[PDB]
Amino acid sequence: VLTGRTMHCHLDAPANAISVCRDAAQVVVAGRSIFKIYAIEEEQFVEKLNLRVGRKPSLNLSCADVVWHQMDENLLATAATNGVVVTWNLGRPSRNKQDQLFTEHKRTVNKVCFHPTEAHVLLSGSQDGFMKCFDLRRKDSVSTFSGQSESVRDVQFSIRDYFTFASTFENGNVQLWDIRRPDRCERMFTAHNGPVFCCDWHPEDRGWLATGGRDKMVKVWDMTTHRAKEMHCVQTIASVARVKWRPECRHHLATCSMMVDHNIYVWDVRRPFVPAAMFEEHRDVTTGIAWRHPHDPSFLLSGSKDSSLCQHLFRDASQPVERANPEGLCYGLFGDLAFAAKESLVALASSALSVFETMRWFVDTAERYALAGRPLAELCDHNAKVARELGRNQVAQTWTMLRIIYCSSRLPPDFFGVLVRDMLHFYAEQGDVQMAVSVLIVLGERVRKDIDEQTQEHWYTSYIDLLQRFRLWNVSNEVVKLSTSRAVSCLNQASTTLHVNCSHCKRPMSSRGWVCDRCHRCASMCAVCHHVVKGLFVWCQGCSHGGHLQHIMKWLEGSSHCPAGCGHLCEYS
Amino acid sequence: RGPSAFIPVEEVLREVDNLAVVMGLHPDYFTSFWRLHYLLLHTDGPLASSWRHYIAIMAAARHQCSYLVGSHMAEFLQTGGDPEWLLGLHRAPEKLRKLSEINKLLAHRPWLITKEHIQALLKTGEHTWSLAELIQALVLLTHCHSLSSFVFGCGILPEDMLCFVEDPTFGYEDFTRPPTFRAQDYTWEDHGYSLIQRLYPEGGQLLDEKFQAAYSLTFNTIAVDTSVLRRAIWNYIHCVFGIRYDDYDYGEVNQLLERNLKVYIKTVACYPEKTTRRMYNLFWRHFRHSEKVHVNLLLLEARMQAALLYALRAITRYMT
Amino acid sequence: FVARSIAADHKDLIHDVSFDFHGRRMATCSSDQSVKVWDKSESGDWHCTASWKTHSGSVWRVTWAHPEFGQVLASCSFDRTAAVWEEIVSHWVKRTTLVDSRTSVTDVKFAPKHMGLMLATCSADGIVRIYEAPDVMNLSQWSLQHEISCKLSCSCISWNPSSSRAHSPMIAVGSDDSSPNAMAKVQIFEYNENTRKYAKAETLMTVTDPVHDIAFAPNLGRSFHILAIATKDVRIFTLKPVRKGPTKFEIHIVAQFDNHNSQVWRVSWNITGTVLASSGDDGCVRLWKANYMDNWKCTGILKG
Amino acid sequence: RKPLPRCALCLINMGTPVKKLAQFNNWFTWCHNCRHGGHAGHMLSWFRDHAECPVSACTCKCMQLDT
Ligand SMILES: [Zn+2]
Ligand SMILES: [Zn+2]
Ligand SMILES: [Zn+2]
Ligand SMILES: [Zn+2]
Ligand SMILES: [Zn+2]
Ligand SMILES: [Zn+2]
Ligand SMILES: [Zn+2]
Repeated sequence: VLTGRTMHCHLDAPANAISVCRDAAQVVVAGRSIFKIYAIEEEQFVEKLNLRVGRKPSLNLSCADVVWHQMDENLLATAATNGVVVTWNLGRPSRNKQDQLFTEHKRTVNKVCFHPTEAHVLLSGSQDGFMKCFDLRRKDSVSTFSGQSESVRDVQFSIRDYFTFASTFENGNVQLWDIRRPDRCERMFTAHNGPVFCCDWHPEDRGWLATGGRDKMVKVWDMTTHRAKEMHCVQTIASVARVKWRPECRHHLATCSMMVDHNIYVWDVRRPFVPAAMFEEHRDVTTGIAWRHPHDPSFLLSGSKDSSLCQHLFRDASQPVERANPEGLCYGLFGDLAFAAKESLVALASSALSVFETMRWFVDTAERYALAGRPLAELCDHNAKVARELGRNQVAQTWTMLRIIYCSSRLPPDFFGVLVRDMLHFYAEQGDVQMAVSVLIVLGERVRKDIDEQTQEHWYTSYIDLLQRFRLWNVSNEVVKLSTSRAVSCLNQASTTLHVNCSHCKRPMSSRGWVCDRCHRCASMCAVCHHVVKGLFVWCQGCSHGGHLQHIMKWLEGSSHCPAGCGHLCEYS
Repeated sequence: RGPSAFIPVEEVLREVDNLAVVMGLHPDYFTSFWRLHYLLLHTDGPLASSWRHYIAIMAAARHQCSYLVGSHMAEFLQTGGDPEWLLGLHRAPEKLRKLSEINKLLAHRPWLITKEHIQALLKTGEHTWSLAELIQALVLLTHCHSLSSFVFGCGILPEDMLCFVEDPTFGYEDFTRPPTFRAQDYTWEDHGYSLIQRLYPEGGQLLDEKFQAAYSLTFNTIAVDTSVLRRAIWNYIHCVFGIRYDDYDYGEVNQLLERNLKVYIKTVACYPEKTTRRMYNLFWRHFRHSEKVHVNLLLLEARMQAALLYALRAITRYMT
Repeated sequence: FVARSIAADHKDLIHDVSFDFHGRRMATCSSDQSVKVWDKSESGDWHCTASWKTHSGSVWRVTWAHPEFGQVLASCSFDRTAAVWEEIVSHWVKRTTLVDSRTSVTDVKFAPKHMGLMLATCSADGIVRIYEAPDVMNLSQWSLQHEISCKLSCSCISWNPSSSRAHSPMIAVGSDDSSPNAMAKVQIFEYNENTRKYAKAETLMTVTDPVHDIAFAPNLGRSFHILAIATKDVRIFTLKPVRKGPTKFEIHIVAQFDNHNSQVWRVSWNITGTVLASSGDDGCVRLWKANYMDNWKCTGILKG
Repeated sequence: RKPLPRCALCLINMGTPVKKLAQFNNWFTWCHNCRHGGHAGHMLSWFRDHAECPVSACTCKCMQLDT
């Protein structure tokens, strides 16, 4: 069949349209400042014609779309931004190739179309709302349709049916007309939430459409029944401008974006979440795409807005499915393991979650240890008994030995002062900061001025965090209270003071007392027992009532009403 | 004596509590405007509230609008602002004193905004901006400018500025005294909506809903149809700022617009501090009083759209 | 030990699984542009409690935040964005959206608690950005602070979890691009309290094959640092500061295992920083431990 | 919108929404003599085995002043 490789060429002006003929050797590039014809020979692009020779920079040549007929290799048709439709007749003796200049539209024209077989038909859609159907031999004149929606965006002739064409409107509707009855459409339905930019028919099916819109979506519709049904739905990452079906593969598409995104994607509608391929050669937004031949599914031509034109080979794309990470892994706190992996490596579109149930000594040592209150010897014996009863023998021997060294000529004043430090560092290096911190707290002042100030802080902070993970606030606060470093000791002192006011006079209350300064009334009245509360006071933030800590607690487990009787359901249950 | 010094009090009775009553004569537009204002100034977002009110103060002081500046400084004091900041621009931090260059260009000469300004704003350093933080500020500045223009245009009564501005004598210069912006290469509906939606979604939705309320607003006493002279005024005000449409024939502008209206539009848009009562009364002598408000609303929308399109094109050129 | 299965009900592949700070919640993200949150009951069974569409492209990673700031999650996607979610009294709402990237965002990570509320993100264009929330009472005001620029495409990042006042903040970033040349794939950046900027500190020359994940180790007691890398094999490094610009380190190598005879995809330490878990293409999880003679053995082979 | 006072045991800011929706264990609680507060459940659990104010450098027997 055909042969070629990836190649590109640089143009003179940006292009925003493209079209191919039934030779697969020629291509048309149109834009605001360019109208050329190129040749795809075997290794490069060669530029034959330049249909702007005779440069009168009229606004009749600012093309927005261009089509090439597929019956006669000589007809062409462009759509301008003035409202003019020009038909060119390449096989003409003169240098200019203009033939006709229909000027029946008032506003901008967006799309043009040709009939696949009958080589005298045109279809044009404009921004006014109407769409016209010229006849390129001046017989029977024009025939006008009205959509009554908005500016129209696209127009396409059906491949199997002979007399049917489709339209796409800016409000989000899709209609379906027959050209022998320009009086009422044969269907209408809402497709997208917003403008619909593109549509396409299936080369092989009989009722399959494909619409793309500004809401970043590509839908496929079935029209063999009486009502339109939606089968598939592809969710891209930007707005969609063009949609083309791949030849000979009835589940493939090709899309390009209208903003932000410069790539070209090929989707498979049975896997809408991940693209099957992506070409990322351009450096600006792509404007037009086209498959070369209706029977070779390996060639794609694109024209972008960086003055470039390229041909792509499907066997050279960047497949992103086989460039990803197939599994995830995490380690828990209680020793659990979470592992999810693909269903092709474990036992190609699903995964398999599984938790493996792979530190009781930590939580049992934390609660049973004694730190302050008694002198050294009994604390050491208590800790040794605990450690021995848990099964850790070396720790118990360390606790016992630490009593003989302190709690007891002679040996020199501090003969062991250089070994307790090594023991503490030995225990802290393995990750057991519990032992080091406990020993530091118990000993107190005999080992204090030996360890650097930035190491005690590290050891205390790590221990506090590990304790807070397991939700043991009593031990954490006990450590904070007896900490040897000021920075740790100042942790539960910042912003833990409450300000309370008397609700009769709305005045602040003094720091120590239960009688108001102006009202001369006691305000810490218990709402259950009707006594004076000098200690702990519970409070409800909804109705501003409360009392003793253990009175309200017992009242609220038998009723669901504020005991002061204000019609409040204090727990909202 | 009542709401507006130009519209008679009896007319307002028959047809910031003053602007809200003069703008209420077209109900379907007031709701959308209030929704956008509430989103832009009260709902939580990428910028702090006090910074937002300071941005509003800076933007309203370009056109020398006392009403808005007073209201916004009153609001700024009560949200937790620094009273020291109200002595001048030179007391604010070096992250708000960067928007002061884009301020002039958006207010006076939109066509000079390029990608280098965006690069200067987003360049790495010790006090930088993010994309969301800056796209909010741009919309806020445009909103305040247009509001000032409308407030001066309708002549609203109440119930310093030179310290909040750099280069006080810039002003407006005519366009023809630079390439033309073709309104088919970069359109709001196809190009700007998508970008503003990706970078700031709710604001984009609200702006698109507000743009469609100033289009479906009929004219009662025309004498072609309402859709024609509306197009004429819209295209004229866009052409003032440097945007030309390809499909529109520009001859009909004179045949559809009286020469008296053509000066009121330019005065209220380009130099809104010089509008006066005689100007208000010269044009459309024998017409209802609720149309010279519709003209102002159209003008406000057009100015907003022009400035936003220029800024968005700059950002898109930067990011490509 | 014992393995129990979970019904995920995801329409495509799962790319990340994350635990929380108290160990009783879990989050999963998939390529169907969705995020799910699971809870554990008294009977010991996991059941879903929320699921909502999060992005417009494939979601790669999802991470938790410290419970001091609330219940917060962060995500990254193929649509070049990062989002912050919070749970209010029970559905999850969106708080912010970071849109400075020009290409796909690959990983997201929360900073250790003692620096505040910071977030770091990495892209496929080679740029790493660090954000901050100066006021914790509004979770919708983030501000860009620093911006590093590597020479290759990033794939993973990791913070140093040490909490000492003698260690300066550092972050390690790895690449994944396959090139015919031979360039270093792992770099380490360090913070300078004097100049107030992140500066290059070291470069792991020996690593040349593409990297897929890296992870520091939980310090808890030590004076040096441990780093784990998941290339074609499993590698473990050690960085010890030298006595006193960027601090000078002495980089060594302490372990290398080709026991997977495949490509290694993920690595994960444990809460104490003593056991390393790795996953590979074969489909098995392996556990590594070190004795008192500094040799790294194997401890178990878990198979799904 | 500024932080409310924080609990003395879990070091997490206090608050209550305004099935159960505000249970008893999350209510405010404070001594009326030294004005140091915390969660109801946290303080109830603390004052079982100890008797002194959880905040450092305090002296109240905050539960013995009533019983
Ligand atoms: Zn009182
Ligand atoms: Zn009582
Ligand atoms: Zn009550
Ligand atoms: Zn109550
Ligand atoms: Zn007390
Ligand atoms: Zn106290
Ligand atoms: Zn608490």
